[PDB]
Amino acid sequence: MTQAEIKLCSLLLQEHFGEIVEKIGVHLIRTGSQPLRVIAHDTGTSLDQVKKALCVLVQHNLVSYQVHKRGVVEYEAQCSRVLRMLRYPRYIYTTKTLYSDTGELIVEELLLNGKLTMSAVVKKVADRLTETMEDGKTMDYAEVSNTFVRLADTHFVQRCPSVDGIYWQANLDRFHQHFRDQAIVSAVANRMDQTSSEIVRTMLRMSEITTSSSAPFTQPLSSNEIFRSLPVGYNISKQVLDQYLTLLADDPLEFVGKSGDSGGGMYVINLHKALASLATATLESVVQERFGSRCARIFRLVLQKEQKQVEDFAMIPAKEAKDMLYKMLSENFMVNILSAARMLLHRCYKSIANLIERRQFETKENKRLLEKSQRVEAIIASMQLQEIEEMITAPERQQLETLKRNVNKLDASEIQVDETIFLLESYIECTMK
Repeated sequence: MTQAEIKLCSLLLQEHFGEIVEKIGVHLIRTGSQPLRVIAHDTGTSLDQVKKALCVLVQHNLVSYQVHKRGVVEYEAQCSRVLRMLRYPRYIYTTKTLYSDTGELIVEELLLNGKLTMSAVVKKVADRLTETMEDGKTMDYAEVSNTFVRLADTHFVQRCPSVDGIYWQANLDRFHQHFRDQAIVSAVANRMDQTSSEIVRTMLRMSEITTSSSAPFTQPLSSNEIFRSLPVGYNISKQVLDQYLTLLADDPLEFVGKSGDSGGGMYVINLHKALASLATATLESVVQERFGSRCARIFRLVLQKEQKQVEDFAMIPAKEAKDMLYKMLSENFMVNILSAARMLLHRCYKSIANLIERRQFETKENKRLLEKSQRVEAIIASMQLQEIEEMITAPERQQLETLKRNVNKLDASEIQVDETIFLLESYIECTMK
């Protein structure tokens, strides 16, 4: 489908929703759009267990339903939407960044609890922000409400589609468009300068409503329309802008291109070139992370430019060079951009699956101890307290903290591997022209 993708979907549906939901979800992912009775029959599950499983998956925006030909309700699940569960910590973080704890909680609630009306969200968030507050002061629902409206305006939050519209959901495409723009801007910043990245940031912002999250180029923009829409904080004159725009167009990176000229010169953002570059950068990262600085140096050289001309420009030992070329061809790096991006994506799905399995293994192996911890924590809630904590012995506390540290490392790795998955998927889907 791939099987890496199914295994990963299965693991996520199990960890969050358990046995039956995982069976039904993986069934729909594998077999496609079908009515309730076919699901029950094909999975050897009772209509009652199927009904509850579909309810949990619809609630959590993982299953959609549509009325077909003879008025029969069919259900569908898509593999990618299940895979985006790995991206939830990032979506929540990205929101915090743009709309503070108020925005962070709005998106956290929508993703974690699924479909909810605006009222449900405002009531949950305002109540959550009030508990974190020191005696009194209170959280004004009006401000939580304004944050919600700003999110909906900037499309980070949208009403679920009907066949209803009373429920809200996070718009993953919107986060995806933002992550793409952010990656490009950061790349322009660390290679060129602050003004260059700011111009590119302005250009991508004025492209938010005009270009799709997977297009290879932005809509052409004049220097005048870019100048008009520049941030107020920037005191850059139109002469300084045209100077930077031609400096951006005439760059080895090739992120900005003159499409017209025209008044006062038409400029596009080479989104595909920008992604190809980010992809090659992560590939280099993986080469150094696995085979070292030597192998990574010779890989970088293969990206620029036959061993007759290769070894003559390598500037490293001949016997050493031969060893490197084997490791990179066999492990599929040596360089074809897409092919190597596609295989690393595949390896990423295998990595995250191993990460989850290891965590599930660690928590299962310490189930009795974790239960002892939870029980001790719960007793502390009722209103000396030192003796109830002494239940968990010094060796036990060492094991729990070790487990917390291990899980936290595995969780952090999961987010890290998914940051790579985003870059690969983005490059791969952009390369569909």
